Amino acid sequence: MGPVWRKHYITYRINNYTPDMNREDVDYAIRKAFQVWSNVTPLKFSKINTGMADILVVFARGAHGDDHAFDGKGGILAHAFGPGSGIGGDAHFDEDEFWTTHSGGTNLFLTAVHEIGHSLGLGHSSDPKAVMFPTYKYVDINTFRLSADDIRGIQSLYG
Ligand SMILES: NC(=O)[C@H](CCC(=O)O)NC(=O)[C@H](CCC(=O)O)NC(=O)CCc1ccc(-c2ccccc2)cc1
Ligand SMILES: [Ca+2]
Ligand SMILES: [Ca+2]
Ligand SMILES: [Ca+2]
Ligand SMILES: [Zn+2]
Ligand SMILES: [Zn+2]
Repeated sequence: MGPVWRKHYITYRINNYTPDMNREDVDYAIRKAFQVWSNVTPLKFSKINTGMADILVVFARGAHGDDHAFDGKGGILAHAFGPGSGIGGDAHFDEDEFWTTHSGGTNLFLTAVHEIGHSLGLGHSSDPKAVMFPTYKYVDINTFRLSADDIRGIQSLYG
């Protein structure tokens, strides 16, 4: 068992916004992504616009100040740090991708569900139905659901 948050109230802040999408659409994607995980754990997430958030959400390009440099369009879409102070928990999205609300480019909501998985302490899954599977492939946003493996994983960490 890797690191977990030692509390059930977790804040997040959106550090900056991709110009690919409407600001409102980014907020919505991120809030809905947290809700996916809140729905199956005791965890609650609140957005703050100021103060010290646990999970910072960042859009950045290439070498962006950590040891997980991005690679331009394609390849790595995002990465996130597991639970911990400071950079711990933070989720970084590669601005060289084209973020969308839909099936074109890279869907932000789906990517955020996967990354928040990491921010909460999950690693990758070999279950092809799992949101924690290593590779992205668009699935209908309206019928999207965590797989049994994702739920097992997160319930083993919290609750
Ligand atoms: N399929 C790919 O290879 C895409 C390219 C973009 C595309 O094909 O549209 N890149 C990626 O998949 C890279 C690969 C990194 C590697 O190991 O080197 N992975 C990442 O960047 C991890 C982020 C990630 C993984 C899975 C999902 C997802 C989406 C819907 C349902 C279930 C899971 C969302 C986000
Ligand atoms: Ca943090
Ligand atoms: Ca990339
Ligand atoms: Ca972009
Ligand atoms: Zn980073
Ligand atoms: Zn991942």
